[PDB]
Amino acid sequence: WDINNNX
Amino acid sequence: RPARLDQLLDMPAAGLAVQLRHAWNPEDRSLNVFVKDDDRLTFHRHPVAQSTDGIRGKVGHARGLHAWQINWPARQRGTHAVVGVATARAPLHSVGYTALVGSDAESWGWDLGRSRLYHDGKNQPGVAYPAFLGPDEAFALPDSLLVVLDMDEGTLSFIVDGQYLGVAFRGLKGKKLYPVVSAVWGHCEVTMRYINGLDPE
Ligand SMILES: [Cl-]
Repeated sequence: WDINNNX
Repeated sequence: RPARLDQLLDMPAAGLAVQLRHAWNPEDRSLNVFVKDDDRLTFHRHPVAQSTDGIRGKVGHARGLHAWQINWPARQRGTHAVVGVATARAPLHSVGYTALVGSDAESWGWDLGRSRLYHDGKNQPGVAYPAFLGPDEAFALPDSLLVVLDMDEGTLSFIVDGQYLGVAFRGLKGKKLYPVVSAVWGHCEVTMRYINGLDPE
């Protein structure tokens, strides 16, 4: 769930 | 708003010598940031590509209630501007552009651009803060914010626009916690002005 939808 | 927070904020703000004692630590930083000699309350980040860089305050708090102001010009934030607290073990650098503060169990941070709180962020999702925010919603925060660390209750909270935003994190009692930020913007300059501290009763 980082800024780029990566978790 | 806690009674003790009102007490701390009604006190005349601490003077320059106290602010300097609580300022950014030139000895505890990523090598990609430096503390400005002409304004020792402010650090400057070198324009290093694919790097996230932090720095801790000189004082690690283990007891009492503390508040400091962060001034971080909004156009100098980039993709990842995070404000919070860290233990002495928190890493102060990462390769790439990351929300370094709050990314593991050693720090607690508010990602200003996402309006999300992170702690052990690799394992736990971000929390919308301020509370009014929806799941895909963020708020464009002004330049200045107050960081409130209560080491006796073990909480971290923030005040923006003179509005207390409530407890952001709990579980901090028994630690030794330093002001911290992590930044990615080339040439950003972030100022930290300690306001006051208050011993437990
Ligand atoms: Cl990240």
